[PDB]
Amino acid sequence: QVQLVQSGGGLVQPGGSLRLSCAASGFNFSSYEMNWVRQAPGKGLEWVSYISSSGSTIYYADSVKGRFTISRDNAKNSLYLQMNSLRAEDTAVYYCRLLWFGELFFDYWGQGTLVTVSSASTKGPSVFPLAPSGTAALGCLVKDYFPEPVTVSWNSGALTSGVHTFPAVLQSSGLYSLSSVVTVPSSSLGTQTYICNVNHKPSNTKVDKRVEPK
Amino acid sequence: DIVMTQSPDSLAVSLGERATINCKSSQSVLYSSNNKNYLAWYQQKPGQPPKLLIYWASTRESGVPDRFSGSGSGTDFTLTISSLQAEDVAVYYCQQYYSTPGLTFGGGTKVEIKRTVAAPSVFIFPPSDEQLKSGTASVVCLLNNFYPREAKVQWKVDNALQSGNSQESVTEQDSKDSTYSLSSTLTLSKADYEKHKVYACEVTHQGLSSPVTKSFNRGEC
Amino acid sequence: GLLGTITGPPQCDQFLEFSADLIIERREGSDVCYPGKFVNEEALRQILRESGGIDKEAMGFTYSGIRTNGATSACRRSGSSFYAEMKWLLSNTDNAAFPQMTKSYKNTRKSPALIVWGIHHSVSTAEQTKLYGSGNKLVTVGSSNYQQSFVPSPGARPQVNGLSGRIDFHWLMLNPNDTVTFSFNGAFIAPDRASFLRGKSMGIQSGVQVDANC
Amino acid sequence: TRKSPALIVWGIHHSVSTAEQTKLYGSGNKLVTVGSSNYQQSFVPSPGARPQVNGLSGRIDFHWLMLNPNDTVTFSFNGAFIAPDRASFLRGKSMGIQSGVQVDANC
Ligand SMILES: *[C@@H]1O[C@H](CO)[C@@H](O[C@@H]2O[C@H](CO)[C@@H](O[C@@H]3O[C@H](CO)[C@@H](O)[C@H](O)[C@@H]3O)[C@H](O)[C@H]2NC(C)=O)[C@H](O)[C@H]1NC(C)=O
Ligand SMILES: *[C@@H]1O[C@H](CO)[C@@H](O)[C@H](O)[C@H]1NC(C)=O
Ligand SMILES: *[C@@H]1O[C@H](CO)[C@@H](O)[C@H](O)[C@H]1NC(C)=O
Repeated sequence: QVQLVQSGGGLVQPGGSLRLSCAASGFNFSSYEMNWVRQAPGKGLEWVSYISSSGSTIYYADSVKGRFTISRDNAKNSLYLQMNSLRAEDTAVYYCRLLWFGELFFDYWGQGTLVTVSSASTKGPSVFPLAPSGTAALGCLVKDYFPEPVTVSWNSGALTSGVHTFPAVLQSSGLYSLSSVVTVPSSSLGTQTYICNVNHKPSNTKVDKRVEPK
Repeated sequence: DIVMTQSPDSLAVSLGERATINCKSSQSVLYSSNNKNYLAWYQQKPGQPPKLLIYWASTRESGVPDRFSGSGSGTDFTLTISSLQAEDVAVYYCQQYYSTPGLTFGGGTKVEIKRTVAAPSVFIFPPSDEQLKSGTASVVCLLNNFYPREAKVQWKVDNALQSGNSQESVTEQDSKDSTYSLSSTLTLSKADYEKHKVYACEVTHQGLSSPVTKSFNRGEC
Repeated sequence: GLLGTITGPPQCDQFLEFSADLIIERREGSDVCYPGKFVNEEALRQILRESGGIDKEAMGFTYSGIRTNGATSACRRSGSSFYAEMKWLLSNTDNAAFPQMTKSYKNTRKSPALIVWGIHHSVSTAEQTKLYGSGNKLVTVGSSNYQQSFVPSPGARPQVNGLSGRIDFHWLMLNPNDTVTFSFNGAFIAPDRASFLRGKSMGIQSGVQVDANC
Repeated sequence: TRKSPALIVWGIHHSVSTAEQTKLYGSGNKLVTVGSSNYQQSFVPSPGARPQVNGLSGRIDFHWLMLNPNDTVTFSFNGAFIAPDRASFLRGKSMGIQSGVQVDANC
C-alpha cells in the first residue's frame, strides 16, 4: 500500500535554512510527477514546486523564487526540499503529491510537519488555578509558552465529560496563551479532587496544578 | 494564475439539510477536445491531510457515500450533500488543476450543523494570588455551551468600557451537543488590577432576551 | 542526410548553414534521429541537390503555457535533447492541458522559404497523453493555395532507436511576400528556423572518396 | 524469416451505412493504423451510401505494403478489418502481358 511521510520540521529562525525530505512505499517511484503543498496556520493551501518523471524539469512559485530548492533521488526513494533565507510568511505545515496521468484516479497526501520561521526562543508555561465561587465551573490558565503546541488533561484523563480546551492566542509578547475548563456538579467540590495535567513537549516541562475553590 | 472563490465562507446548516456550497473561478477549467472539467473536492479536518471527494467535477471518488454529488460546469459548481450528516463537519475546498505548474485551491468553507438556539452559561474568574505575585492580573469570563456561534462580550472596570487590553477564542462546535463555548481574557499589570474594585463581564446573545452581566468585587467573596 | 540539414539532428549542426556549390550523399545518410520519415522526401532532395546551401533565418515562435525543451533519448546532444531547429513542444508538465495555440510566419525576402514541421504520432493513446493533453488532435495548416489537415496516428509500431512512437515530418513552400498558419493543440514538433535556398549547386551519390586537385 | 521480401495485404471495410458498421463491428469510431520503421499510416473506415455492386453497397478497399527481410508489421484496430491469413512471397523472374486472344505452345 502506497503511503507517504514527511520529515525535517521544527523551529528555525528566519534568514536561515532547512532541508525537508519525503519517503515512499508501494509503487514505481521513478515514473511519476511529484508536487509540494504547504498550508499556513489556519490558512489556504499553496503549491511550492514539482519534478517531472526524469527530473529533467522543475517549476517553482514566486514566494520562493531563489529561496527554495526541490530535489529528487530515484535509486533511493527520496524527494527533498532545501529551504534558504526563510521568512515569516513561510510559517506553514507541508504535504503533497497526486496521480498525474489521465484516466484513472488518484489521490494521496502525507501526514505532515510543523515548520515555523519564528526566530524567538522556546518557552514553557506557568500554571494558575481558576477557582470556583447546581453546576459550577473551574479551570487552569496556561499562560506564556512558545511554540505551539501543548497538551492538557484532567485527573490523568479521568475527567472527560464537560471539558472544553480552547485555541491558543498570540499575545503582544509573542507568546501563546490558552485556557482549559470542565463543568462538574457543584456537590462534587469537596469530595472530589480536580487536577489539570499539562504537557508542553517543545520545552519538556510537566506541571500538575490543582484547582480549588476560594 | 487562476484565482478561486467560494460561498458561503461558512454555512451552519442543520442535520439532514441539503447543504449547498457554491464555488467559482476566474479562468475557465473545461478543456475543449475532450470536454472535461478539471475540478476536485477535498475534505480536510484540522490536523488531517486532504481526503479525495469528487473529481472530473461530476465523478465521485470511491469510498464516498451517495449523499455526495458534484455538479455544475465551466466556471461555477456546487456540492450538494443531499442529506447533511455529522460525519461531514469538515473543511471543503475547491481546486483547479487546469493550468499546470500552479494548482490553485480555494478559500474554503466549514459546515457546522445548527441545532436549537441555546443561551450561554456565564462564569467569571479572578486572577490567582500566585499570578498577582508575578505582577500581572488576568481576568477570565466563560460562556459555556451556546448556539448560535455569534456572541458579544464587553469588559467594564468600575463601569468604564475596556478597549485594546483583552483577547478571546472559540471552540469548534462541540460534538456531544453541537454547541460552542468561548473564553475571554482581560490583561492588566498587577498595579492596574489592585486599583479597582468592581469587575464585570456583559454578554449579548440571541438566546438572551436581555444582556447578562456577572461580576465580583475584588477582595470580596 | 540531405534533409538532415533542415531539421538538424545532433549530426548536422555545422550544415545548418552550409555554403556549397556541390553535394555528396552517402550510404549512411539519415535524415532522422527520432524515428520517422518525411512525406515527399525525395522531391526535397532534388530541389536541395541544386540549392547551393541554406541560410537559416529564425522564424520566431514564442511558447507560452508549455515547454519547448522537449527531449528524448534518441536525439542526444550532450545528454538528451532534440533536433536543433525543432522545439519538441511537450505539454506543460508530463500530461497537462496542451491548450489551443496558433502561430504564423511571413517571408520578407525576394526568395522562397522552406517550412518544415512534423506530427508526433505517439506510440500509444497514453503516450499521446504523456506529452499532450487527452482527446483528439488536428493540426491543420493554411495558405492561399495550400490547405491541409493531419490527424496524429496513435498506434503500435516497431521500436526504432528504442522508441516505438514516430515523427512524420511535412513541408511546404512559402512564396515571397506571403504567410503560413498552424492551428493545433497536440502532437506538434515545432519549427524554430526556416531555410532559405542560396542558389545553384548539384547533389549526387557515390560510395567512394573525393579528390580536389583534379 | 526469409531473405526475400513479403507481400502484406489487408483491407478496410467501409460499411454501407453507420448501422451496418455496427452490424458487424462495435459502435463508435474506428481507426486502423499500421506501423513499420519507414511506413506509418492511419485509415478511417468511410461509412457511406454507394452503388450496389453484387447486391452489396458496402465496400472493401484493400491496401498493401512491403515488409523487408528481418522486420515486422503492426496493426492496431477495433473495427472494419479484413484480416490477412497468408502473405505472399515473390518467387523470382517472369512477365505479365495482356492480350484478348488464344495461346500457342508449340511455337
Ligand atoms: C518500473 O519498474 C521497472 C522495474 O522492472 C523499471 O524497469 C526498467 O527501467 C529501465 C529504465 O528505463 C530499463 O533500462 C533500459 O531499457 C531501455 C528500453 O526501454 C534501453 O534502451 C536502456 O539501455 C536500458 O537497458 C529496463 O529495461 C526496465 N526493465 C525492463 C524489464 O524492461 C522501470 O524503470 C520503472 N518505471 C517504468 C515507467 O516502467
Ligand atoms: C510585397 O507586398 C507589399 C504589400 O503587400 C507591397 O507593397 C510590395 O510591393 C510587395 N513586393 C515587395 C518586393 O515587397
Ligand atoms: C537478421 O537479424 C538478426 C538479429 O536482428 C541477425 O542476427 C541476423 O544476422 C540478420 N540477418 C539474417 C540473414 O538473419
